[PDB]
Amino acid sequence: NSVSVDLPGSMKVLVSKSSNADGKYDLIATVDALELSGTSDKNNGSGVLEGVKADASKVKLTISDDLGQTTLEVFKSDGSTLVSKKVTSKDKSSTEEKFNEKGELSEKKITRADKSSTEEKFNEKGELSEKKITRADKSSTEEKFNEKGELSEKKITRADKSSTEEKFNEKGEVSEKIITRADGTRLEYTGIKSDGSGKAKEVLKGYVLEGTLTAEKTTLVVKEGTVTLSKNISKSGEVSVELNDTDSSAATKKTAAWNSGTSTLTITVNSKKTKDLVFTSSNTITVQQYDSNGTSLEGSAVEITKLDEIKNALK
Repeated sequence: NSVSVDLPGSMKVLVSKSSNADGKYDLIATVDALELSGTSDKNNGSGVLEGVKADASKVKLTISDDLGQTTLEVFKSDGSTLVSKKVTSKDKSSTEEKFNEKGELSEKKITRADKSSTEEKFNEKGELSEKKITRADKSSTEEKFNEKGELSEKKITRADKSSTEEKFNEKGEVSEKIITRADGTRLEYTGIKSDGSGKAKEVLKGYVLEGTLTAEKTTLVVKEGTVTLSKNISKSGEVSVELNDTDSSAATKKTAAWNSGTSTLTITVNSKKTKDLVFTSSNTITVQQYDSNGTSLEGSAVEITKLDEIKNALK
């Protein structure tokens, strides 16, 4: 006895096949598990449907006469103070708004047919506190403002999901910076000074390396016994690795050489190559031992999953 009509905003309205009331067609729709009902002079699915929540909140669905737009409003029990409002066009465009307890705009998101969007949030004072722009390629920019209307944080996300997030101090200097790589690992810079120096932490799969930031380079350090392994990262993300041992015994002292073509550090002790450490394109480390004569690698390389395995390699 009904006919189901598809509407903008993933909604559906059932229209009585038969005219009655009058003269009129009956309309019913379910939105968020609440049934709305109305009547119309048309039988195409257009009209106004209303419902009332258990807490007396009023819900109103307005479907335009040519079905080109739906408007879904939620009000307080007075039927006038807004809680939310979603307008959706036939072309899948939409505007979704939320309101504070006074009925004033607190959030607004505008989405285009290509799924790009802008979202703004407003504070109790009606002032912009956050703004996010998302492009069709899923890259985005996000800004957050403090109570002086000043930029407090900014995050730039690329289409490959890598990103740079900055926080700013009251002087407008970058005080913290997080670089997220396309592989998911991160460089976290904290306590950034006026000269661009600070503390550095690299967050890898299974462990964190710690070190420093300067304007010249990031350097992460692992110490074991008299040996120090230094992982340098240039501004452009190029990794190079060095090793120093303060041991002065020709018998036990470690030395190492870096091959930037292979991203491999080769350790030597007592004129025999002992290990290769490979720093891979996915920001992992593998280790493999040379046979006891020091001229060929044996077994298979092992992918390091905890910090202690790096330290064991440096013994």
